[PDB]
Amino acid sequence: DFLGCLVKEIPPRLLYAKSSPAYPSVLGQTIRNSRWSSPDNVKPLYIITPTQVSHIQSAVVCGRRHSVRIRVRSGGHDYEGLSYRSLQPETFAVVDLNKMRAVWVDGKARTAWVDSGAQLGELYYAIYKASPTLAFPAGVCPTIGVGGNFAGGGFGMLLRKYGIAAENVIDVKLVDANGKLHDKKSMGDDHFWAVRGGGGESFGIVVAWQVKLLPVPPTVTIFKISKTVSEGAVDIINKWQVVAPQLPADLMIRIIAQGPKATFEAMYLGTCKTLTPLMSSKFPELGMNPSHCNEMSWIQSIPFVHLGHRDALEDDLLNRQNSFKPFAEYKSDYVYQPFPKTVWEQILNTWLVKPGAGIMIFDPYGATISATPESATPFPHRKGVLFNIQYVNYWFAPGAAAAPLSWSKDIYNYMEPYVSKNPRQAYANYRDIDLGRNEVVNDVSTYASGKVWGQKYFKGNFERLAITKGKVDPTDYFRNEQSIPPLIK
Ligand SMILES: Cc1cc2c(cc1C)N(C[C@H](O)[C@H](O)[C@H](O)COP(=O)(O)OP(=O)(O)OC[C@H]1O[C@@H](n3cnc4c(N)ncnc43)[C@H](O)[C@@H]1O)c1[nH]c(=O)[nH]c(=O)c1N2
Ligand code: NA
Repeated sequence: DFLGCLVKEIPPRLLYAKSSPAYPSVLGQTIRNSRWSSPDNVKPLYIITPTQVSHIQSAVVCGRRHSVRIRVRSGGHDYEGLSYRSLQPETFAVVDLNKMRAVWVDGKARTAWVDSGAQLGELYYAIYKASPTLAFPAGVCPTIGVGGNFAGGGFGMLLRKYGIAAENVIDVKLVDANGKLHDKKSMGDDHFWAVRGGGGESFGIVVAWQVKLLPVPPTVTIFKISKTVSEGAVDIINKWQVVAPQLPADLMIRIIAQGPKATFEAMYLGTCKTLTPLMSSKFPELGMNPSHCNEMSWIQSIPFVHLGHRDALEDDLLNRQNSFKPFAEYKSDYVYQPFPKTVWEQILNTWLVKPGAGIMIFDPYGATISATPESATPFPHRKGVLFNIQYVNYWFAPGAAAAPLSWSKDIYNYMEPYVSKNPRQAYANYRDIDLGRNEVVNDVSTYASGKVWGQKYFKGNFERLAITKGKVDPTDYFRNEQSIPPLIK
């Protein structure tokens, strides 16, 4: 009867039963992790692909009426696949927002409305079409969905200049657990605060986000400078941890470290001419010179930073043919105090070259991201943060998991004394189920279980998130294994 309920309001075109011949390709289209696409993963009973907001409301009403929970999917990047799989057998539908990819840019007001189903590449491209001197601070990977990226916070190469995506959202269109359509005004301050950074799923289905668009110069400068240990990587990184978080807001230098080399990748909101003396003055250890400069427009920096590409702009931002589906494991940490130089020695000399070693990505904070009060948004990793670490393990055959998974665990153990503690902070969008998962009692996720992983992602904000959840979704309709549990008065 679920199908009959849906088809009353939604075209058959947009309803994919699990038995449907079209269902496997719709399911797989935006799966980004080969661990979660294989037949042993728990599959949704139905996938619904709305093209307008009433289809979302209808699906929710139908879901409530027929006791079918919904997991919403935008770009499909969830590290645990929680947008399209459950961990244990469960009946659920996926509401897959991929056909709702509209981006309307008001270049004059410097605001834009973007559907959650858009990918970052489509958002970024539409901004560029409106103006060569406007930008929006979200993720690095162009295939990330707006929905998940904004709901969990969202950060990238502009985080030092403008903070996270979520703190630059000025309104939303959202469907709640009752199928009611909300904006900022009708949902109220608590719900609007929660939705912008408090994690995907928990607070309802965001249909579209209104954002403020921010200035960038017509030319930005990117560099990618690699250092092995004999070229000085240990001393350069030992300096970087102090220097990079204190650099002017216009300069962000992230690190990608894999095997024998650390690649220092910078985006500077300016020219080589001003970048050169700044580097020689503030970060001379890197040996940056004008030859390392790549001047281009902001929009051009997106494929450049992520892929190294210089002339497939539309392909890199706009292509929706997946084709990158590693088996992948991810973890993250936040660092508040400088590592001893000997820890960098262990990381670069032993950890990164062990069997199963992954990639370590280091993003420096400070400036704007750290200026924002910790409780101002649900994202708490702000004042005092030196840098974020992401531990990324890829493998490419189903039987090759043992070594990377073991390295991932062992390194997280090794790093424990040097990273944040009590709670050990982690970024919500770097979803890591090993941080803890919910217990469900009487069909409702418990506060006590949610608190364990919840304080890691959201620290002191977890409480306001759970109280908000209690008000907007007391029966815990919109949930997953690591979603905000209701705390009800
Ligand atoms: C290649 C690549 C690169 C990166 C990243 C991922 C990947 C795959 N990440 C992490 C990314 O931000 C995280 O996986 C997001 O939650 C993904 O959002 P999607 O919509 O793509 O995923 P997906 O559709 O799987 O959703 C993720 C979670 O949000 C919920 N959700 C999705 N749409 C929603 C909606 N409309 N309303 C409410 N909830 C919704 C889902 O139910 C799920 O729980 C990231 N992050 C980052 O900040 N900066 C970065 O540079 C990167 N880099
Ligand atoms: Na994982």
